[PDB]
Amino acid sequence: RLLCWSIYVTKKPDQSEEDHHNHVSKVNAPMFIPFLKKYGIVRYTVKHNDAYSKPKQAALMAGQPEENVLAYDTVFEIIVKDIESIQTMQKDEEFLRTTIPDHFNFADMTRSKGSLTWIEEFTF
Amino acid sequence: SIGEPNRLLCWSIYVTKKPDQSEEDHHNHVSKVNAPMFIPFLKKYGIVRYTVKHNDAYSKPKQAALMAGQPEENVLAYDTVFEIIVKDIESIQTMQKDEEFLRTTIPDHFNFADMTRSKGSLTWIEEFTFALE
Ligand SMILES: CC(C)(C)C=C=C(Cc1cccc(C#N)c1)C(N)=O
Repeated sequence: RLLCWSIYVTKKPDQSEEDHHNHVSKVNAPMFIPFLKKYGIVRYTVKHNDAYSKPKQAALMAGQPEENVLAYDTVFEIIVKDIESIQTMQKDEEFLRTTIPDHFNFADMTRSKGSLTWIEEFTF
Repeated sequence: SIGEPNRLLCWSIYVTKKPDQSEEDHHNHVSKVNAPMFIPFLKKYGIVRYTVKHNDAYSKPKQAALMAGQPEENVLAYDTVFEIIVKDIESIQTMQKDEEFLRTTIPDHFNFADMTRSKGSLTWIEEFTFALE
Protein backbone atom coordinates (compact mmCIF):
# COMPACT_ATOMS: atom_id res chain seq x y z
CA ARG A 1 0.00 0.00 0.00
CA LEU A 2 1.28 3.38 -1.05
CA LEU A 3 0.45 6.21 1.33
CA CYS A 4 -0.60 9.76 0.46
CA TRP A 5 0.20 12.69 2.71
CA SER A 6 -2.10 15.61 1.74
CA ILE A 7 -2.06 19.10 3.21
CA TYR A 8 -5.06 21.31 2.38
CA VAL A 9 -3.78 24.89 2.36
CA THR A 10 -5.61 28.16 2.86
CA LYS A 11 -3.49 30.99 1.55
CA LYS A 12 -2.03 33.77 3.69
CA PRO A 13 -4.81 36.22 4.65
CA ASP A 14 -3.19 39.31 3.09
CA GLN A 15 -2.19 37.32 -0.01
CA SER A 16 -3.66 37.45 -3.49
CA GLU A 17 -4.59 34.26 -5.31
CA GLU A 18 -2.09 35.19 -8.02
CA ASP A 19 0.74 35.78 -5.50
CA HIS A 20 -0.17 32.57 -3.64
CA HIS A 21 -0.09 30.25 -6.66
CA ASN A 22 2.87 32.08 -8.22
CA HIS A 23 4.78 31.33 -5.03
CA VAL A 24 3.72 27.69 -4.70
CA SER A 25 4.57 26.82 -8.33
CA LYS A 26 7.62 29.00 -9.10
CA VAL A 27 9.42 29.49 -5.74
CA ASN A 28 8.35 26.70 -3.34
CA ALA A 29 8.24 23.76 -5.77
CA PRO A 30 11.86 24.05 -6.98
CA MET A 31 12.90 24.54 -3.37
CA PHE A 32 10.81 21.58 -2.17
CA ILE A 33 11.27 18.95 -4.89
CA PRO A 34 15.01 18.31 -4.29
CA PHE A 35 14.18 16.99 -0.80
CA LEU A 36 11.31 14.87 -1.99
CA LYS A 37 13.65 13.09 -4.43
CA LYS A 38 16.26 12.75 -1.68
CA TYR A 39 13.77 10.95 0.52
CA GLY A 40 12.31 8.78 -2.15
CA ILE A 41 8.87 10.37 -2.48
CA VAL A 42 7.04 8.62 -5.28
CA ARG A 43 5.05 11.65 -6.57
CA TYR A 44 4.44 15.24 -5.63
CA THR A 45 1.19 16.79 -6.73
CA VAL A 46 -0.01 20.35 -6.23
CA LYS A 47 -3.71 20.95 -6.74
CA HIS A 48 -4.68 24.54 -7.49
CA ASN A 49 -8.15 25.99 -6.94
CA ASP A 50 -7.66 29.36 -8.70
CA ALA A 51 -8.95 31.56 -11.52
CA TYR A 52 -7.95 28.98 -14.10
CA SER A 53 -9.83 26.10 -12.52
CA LYS A 54 -12.73 27.83 -10.74
CA PRO A 55 -14.94 28.43 -13.84
CA LYS A 56 -14.66 24.79 -14.85
CA GLN A 57 -15.52 23.84 -11.25
CA ALA A 58 -18.57 26.12 -11.33
CA ALA A 59 -19.50 24.43 -14.59
CA LEU A 60 -19.15 20.96 -13.03
CA MET A 61 -21.06 21.73 -9.83
CA ALA A 62 -23.56 24.43 -10.86
CA GLY A 63 -26.87 24.42 -9.06
CA GLN A 64 -25.43 22.96 -5.82
CA PRO A 65 -24.66 25.11 -2.82
CA GLU A 66 -21.14 26.58 -2.90
CA GLU A 67 -20.59 24.95 0.50
CA ASN A 68 -20.43 21.68 -1.39
CA VAL A 69 -16.95 22.71 -2.72
CA LEU A 70 -13.84 22.00 -0.64
CA ALA A 71 -12.34 25.46 -1.04
CA TYR A 72 -8.64 25.31 -0.12
CA ASP A 73 -6.41 27.43 -2.39
CA THR A 74 -3.83 24.64 -2.77
CA VAL A 75 -3.60 20.99 -1.85
CA PHE A 76 -0.09 19.49 -1.46
CA GLU A 77 0.31 15.77 -1.97
CA ILE A 78 3.17 13.26 -1.81
CA ILE A 79 2.78 9.54 -2.39
CA VAL A 80 5.26 7.65 -0.19
CA LYS A 81 5.94 3.97 0.47
CA ASP A 82 6.05 4.65 4.26
CA ILE A 83 5.85 7.55 6.69
CA GLU A 84 9.51 7.06 7.59
CA SER A 85 10.47 8.87 4.36
CA ILE A 86 8.50 11.87 5.59
CA GLN A 87 9.72 11.62 9.16
CA THR A 88 13.30 11.42 8.02
CA MET A 89 12.92 14.27 5.53
CA GLN A 90 11.51 16.39 8.39
CA LYS A 91 14.78 15.97 10.37
CA ASP A 92 16.90 17.18 7.43
CA GLU A 93 18.87 20.28 8.45
CA GLU A 94 18.59 22.11 5.14
CA PHE A 95 14.91 21.24 4.73
CA LEU A 96 14.44 22.84 8.15
CA ARG A 97 16.45 25.98 7.34
CA THR A 98 15.06 26.67 3.83
CA THR A 99 11.78 24.98 2.81
CA ILE A 100 9.95 24.73 6.16
CA PRO A 101 10.31 28.50 6.78
CA ASP A 102 9.10 29.04 3.22
CA HIS A 103 5.55 28.28 4.38
CA PHE A 104 5.51 31.86 5.78
CA ASN A 105 5.20 32.97 2.17
CA PHE A 106 1.99 31.14 1.24
CA ALA A 107 0.34 28.88 3.86
CA ASP A 108 -1.96 29.94 6.69
CA MET A 109 -1.27 27.03 8.95
CA THR A 110 -4.24 28.01 11.11
CA ARG A 111 -6.69 27.26 8.31
CA SER A 112 -5.04 24.24 6.74
CA LYS A 113 -5.55 20.54 7.21
CA GLY A 114 -3.66 17.36 6.70
CA SER A 115 -4.61 13.80 5.92
CA LEU A 116 -2.62 10.55 5.69
CA THR A 117 -4.45 7.95 3.61
CA TRP A 118 -3.49 4.72 1.92
CA ILE A 119 -4.24 4.61 -1.79
CA GLU A 120 -5.39 2.43 -4.63
CA GLU A 121 -4.49 3.94 -7.96
CA PHE A 122 -5.44 2.93 -11.50
CA THR A 123 -3.68 4.47 -14.49
CA PHE A 124 -5.38 4.09 -17.84
CA SER B 1 -12.17 31.85 -28.82
CA ILE B 2 -8.45 30.92 -28.93
CA GLY B 3 -7.97 28.98 -25.71
CA GLU B 4 -5.17 29.01 -23.19
CA PRO B 5 -3.42 25.60 -23.39
CA ASN B 6 -5.12 22.85 -21.42
CA ARG B 7 -3.86 21.93 -17.99
CA LEU B 8 -4.45 18.59 -16.36
CA LEU B 9 -7.43 18.70 -14.01
CA CYS B 10 -8.28 16.77 -10.87
CA TRP B 11 -11.88 16.10 -9.88
CA SER B 12 -11.85 15.08 -6.18
CA ILE B 13 -14.89 13.71 -4.33
CA TYR B 14 -14.62 13.89 -0.52
CA VAL B 15 -16.83 11.15 0.86
CA THR B 16 -18.20 10.70 4.35
CA LYS B 17 -19.36 7.10 4.81
CA LYS B 18 -22.94 6.06 5.51
CA PRO B 19 -23.50 6.77 9.27
CA ASP B 20 -25.00 3.35 9.90
CA GLN B 21 -22.03 1.64 8.23
CA SER B 22 -18.77 0.51 9.84
CA GLU B 23 -15.41 1.63 8.40
CA GLU B 24 -14.72 -1.90 7.30
CA ASP B 25 -17.89 -2.29 5.30
CA HIS B 26 -17.31 1.22 3.88
CA HIS B 27 -13.83 0.57 2.52
CA ASN B 28 -14.56 -2.99 1.35
CA HIS B 29 -17.57 -1.68 -0.51
CA VAL B 30 -15.49 1.10 -1.99
CA SER B 31 -12.63 -1.18 -2.97
CA LYS B 32 -14.57 -4.22 -4.00
CA VAL B 33 -17.87 -3.10 -5.50
CA ASN B 34 -17.82 0.54 -6.49
CA ALA B 35 -14.32 0.83 -7.93
CA PRO B 36 -14.92 -1.95 -10.52
CA MET B 37 -18.35 -0.54 -11.30
CA PHE B 38 -16.86 2.89 -11.82
CA ILE B 39 -13.62 2.11 -13.63
CA PRO B 40 -15.09 1.00 -16.99
CA PHE B 41 -16.74 4.42 -17.26
CA LEU B 42 -13.51 6.20 -16.42
CA LYS B 43 -11.78 4.32 -19.31
CA LYS B 44 -14.71 4.94 -21.69
CA TYR B 45 -14.24 8.72 -21.36
CA GLY B 46 -10.45 8.91 -21.38
CA ILE B 47 -9.83 9.51 -17.68
CA VAL B 48 -6.10 9.75 -17.15
CA ARG B 49 -5.99 8.32 -13.61
CA TYR B 50 -8.34 7.18 -10.82
CA THR B 51 -7.15 7.33 -7.22
CA VAL B 52 -9.03 6.16 -4.13
CA LYS B 53 -7.69 7.43 -0.81
CA HIS B 54 -8.67 5.55 2.33
CA ASN B 55 -8.59 7.07 5.80
CA ASP B 56 -9.12 4.07 8.02
CA ALA B 57 -7.75 1.66 10.66
CA TYR B 58 -4.72 1.04 8.46
CA SER B 59 -3.87 4.70 7.83
CA LYS B 60 -4.95 6.39 11.05
CA PRO B 61 -2.07 5.30 13.31
CA LYS B 62 0.37 6.61 10.69
CA GLN B 63 -1.63 9.84 10.37
CA ALA B 64 -1.47 10.21 14.14
CA ALA B 65 2.29 9.82 13.91
CA LEU B 66 2.62 12.53 11.27
CA MET B 67 0.31 14.92 13.17
CA ALA B 68 1.88 14.67 16.64
CA GLY B 69 0.78 17.65 18.76
CA GLN B 70 -1.84 18.74 16.23
CA PRO B 71 -5.54 18.99 17.20
CA GLU B 72 -8.17 16.63 15.80
CA GLU B 73 -9.62 19.61 14.01
CA ASN B 74 -6.45 19.80 11.83
CA VAL B 75 -7.34 16.46 10.29
CA LEU B 76 -9.44 16.23 7.15
CA ALA B 77 -11.56 13.33 8.33
CA TYR B 78 -13.36 12.20 5.17
CA ASP B 79 -13.43 8.39 5.05
CA THR B 80 -12.51 8.15 1.35
CA VAL B 81 -11.33 10.59 -1.32
CA PHE B 82 -11.87 9.84 -5.01
CA GLU B 83 -9.66 11.54 -7.59
CA ILE B 84 -9.97 11.41 -11.36
CA ILE B 85 -7.33 13.15 -13.40
CA VAL B 86 -8.72 14.39 -16.73
CA LYS B 87 -7.45 16.54 -19.60
CA ASP B 88 -10.68 18.70 -19.86
CA ILE B 89 -13.93 18.97 -17.92
CA GLU B 90 -15.74 17.71 -21.01
CA SER B 91 -14.76 14.13 -20.25
CA ILE B 92 -16.41 14.42 -16.84
CA GLN B 93 -19.51 16.32 -17.95
CA THR B 94 -20.15 13.77 -20.63
CA MET B 95 -19.35 10.79 -18.42
CA GLN B 96 -21.86 12.32 -15.99
CA LYS B 97 -24.49 12.08 -18.75
CA ASP B 98 -23.90 8.39 -19.42
CA GLU B 99 -27.11 6.41 -18.87
CA GLU B 100 -25.47 3.39 -17.26
CA PHE B 101 -23.32 5.70 -15.15
CA LEU B 102 -26.52 7.26 -13.86
CA ARG B 103 -28.20 3.82 -13.62
CA THR B 104 -25.55 1.84 -11.69
CA THR B 105 -22.57 3.75 -10.36
CA ILE B 106 -24.39 6.91 -9.23
CA PRO B 107 -27.02 5.05 -7.17
CA ASP B 108 -24.38 2.67 -5.78
CA HIS B 109 -23.50 5.61 -3.51
CA PHE B 110 -26.39 4.78 -1.23
CA ASN B 111 -24.31 1.78 -0.16
CA PHE B 112 -21.30 3.72 1.13
CA ALA B 113 -21.58 7.46 0.87
CA ASP B 114 -23.31 10.09 2.98
CA MET B 115 -23.56 12.64 0.15
CA THR B 116 -25.04 15.34 2.39
CA ARG B 117 -21.70 15.22 4.25
CA SER B 118 -19.56 14.96 1.11
CA LYS B 119 -17.84 17.67 -0.91
CA GLY B 120 -16.41 18.05 -4.37
CA SER B 121 -13.51 19.95 -5.87
CA LEU B 122 -12.22 20.67 -9.37
CA THR B 123 -8.59 21.81 -9.41
CA TRP B 124 -5.79 22.08 -11.96
CA ILE B 125 -2.69 20.17 -10.96
CA GLU B 126 1.08 20.17 -11.24
CA GLU B 127 2.62 16.78 -10.80
CA PHE B 128 6.19 15.44 -10.48
CA THR B 129 6.69 11.68 -10.77
CA PHE B 130 10.07 10.79 -9.38
CA ALA B 131 10.46 7.42 -11.08
CA LEU B 132 13.43 7.51 -13.46
CA GLU B 133 11.82 7.17 -16.96
C1 LIG C 1 2.21 22.55 5.02
C2 LIG C 1 3.00 22.82 3.74
C3 LIG C 1 2.05 22.79 2.54
C4 LIG C 1 3.64 24.20 3.86
C5 LIG C 1 4.11 21.79 3.58
C6 LIG C 1 5.29 22.08 3.09
C7 LIG C 1 6.47 22.43 2.67
C8 LIG C 1 7.67 22.22 3.55
C9 LIG C 1 7.24 22.02 4.99
C10 LIG C 1 7.10 23.07 5.88
C11 LIG C 1 6.71 22.83 7.19
C12 LIG C 1 6.46 21.54 7.63
C13 LIG C 1 6.59 20.50 6.74
C14 LIG C 1 6.35 19.14 7.15
N1 LIG C 1 6.18 18.06 7.48
C15 LIG C 1 6.98 20.73 5.42
C16 LIG C 1 6.68 23.06 1.45
N2 LIG C 1 5.59 23.31 0.73
O1 LIG C 1 7.84 23.37 1.10
